[PDB]
Amino acid sequence: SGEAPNQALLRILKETEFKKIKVLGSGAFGTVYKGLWIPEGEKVKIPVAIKELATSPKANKEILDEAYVMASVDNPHVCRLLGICLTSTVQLITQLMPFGCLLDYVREHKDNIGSQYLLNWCVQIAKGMNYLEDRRLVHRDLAARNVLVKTPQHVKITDFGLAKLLGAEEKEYHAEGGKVPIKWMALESILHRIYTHQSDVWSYGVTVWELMTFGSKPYDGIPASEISSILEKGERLPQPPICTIDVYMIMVKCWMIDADSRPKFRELIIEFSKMARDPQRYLVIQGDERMHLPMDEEDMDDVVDADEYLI
Ligand SMILES: *CCC(=O)N1CC[C@H](n2cc(-c3ncnc4cc(OC)c(OC)cc34)c(-c3cccc(OC)c3)n2)C1
Repeated sequence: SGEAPNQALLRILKETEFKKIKVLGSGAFGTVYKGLWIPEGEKVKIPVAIKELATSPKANKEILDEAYVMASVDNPHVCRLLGICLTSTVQLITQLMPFGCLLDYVREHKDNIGSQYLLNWCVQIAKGMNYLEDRRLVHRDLAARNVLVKTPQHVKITDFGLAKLLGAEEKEYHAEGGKVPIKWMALESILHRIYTHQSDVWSYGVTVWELMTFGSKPYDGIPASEISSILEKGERLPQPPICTIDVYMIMVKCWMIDADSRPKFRELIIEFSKMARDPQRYLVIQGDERMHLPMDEEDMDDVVDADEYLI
């Protein structure tokens, strides 16, 4: 057959099964809460995040599309849907990520993030994105705000509100309209509404730059209108102060014009894993050693553990 059957299970949760405890956020999406989910008949309590909206027919369709994608993913670096609650306003239930988004975590802990953390997050994001490539899914919205922090040692990719799955032979995705985040998009996406896994790599590059700059806004002050122009000339984001040319060289490769010349997510896992084995050699951070967030063979330079070598 053309493609494999998606036998994932969509779990439906009774409103009684979970207790809403506090409001976490409220924005463009709607309203996210912190809660606890006690599966009936079990002696278990699960810290969860709940998303509800305001009832529009197109709004529910978008929520259910995100639910379809989140329910089909199973990876340590991807957020998974626990279930949906079908009350008058539909509720999505995910695992609580206590530390919130990575963009607000780097901004808040700017003077306590060591090179070992930055490089470990780059590896973890590349692992989640590579798993999404294996599952023929193109995210289309990879950014530091769409990466959650379970613990400072473990992050996961979220926000499947724009993600499109690809058919076994379909290699590109031809979008038509909608509010798209311009400062993270590949040049093909801006000019021709084309999205591949290689356009995700471009957004991975911008995400890494956001982390290396501790939350700086890309192309700050410059409007979306002339951002396409700047990229066409040959201008890219500047080299973050803490970055050695090795780290910045990888970012610049993510931003090539030829999508096929950009690195693959499996290559990004290898490169950043090598760097995480000697972090102070690739990121120069003011007081790198005194920071805390809550060899038998000859040349150990290109040594990579098999768990990071994926084909
Ligand atoms: C900085 C990022 C941000 O504000 N976002 C809001 C919309 C996006 N998002 C985040 C979550 C979410 N998921 C899990 N745990 C969270 C914990 C938080 O604080 C402790 C938190 O604070 C805002 C957000 C968390 C969700 C989300 C929640 C439930 C379901 C669902 O999708 C089906 C997504 N969305 C990033």
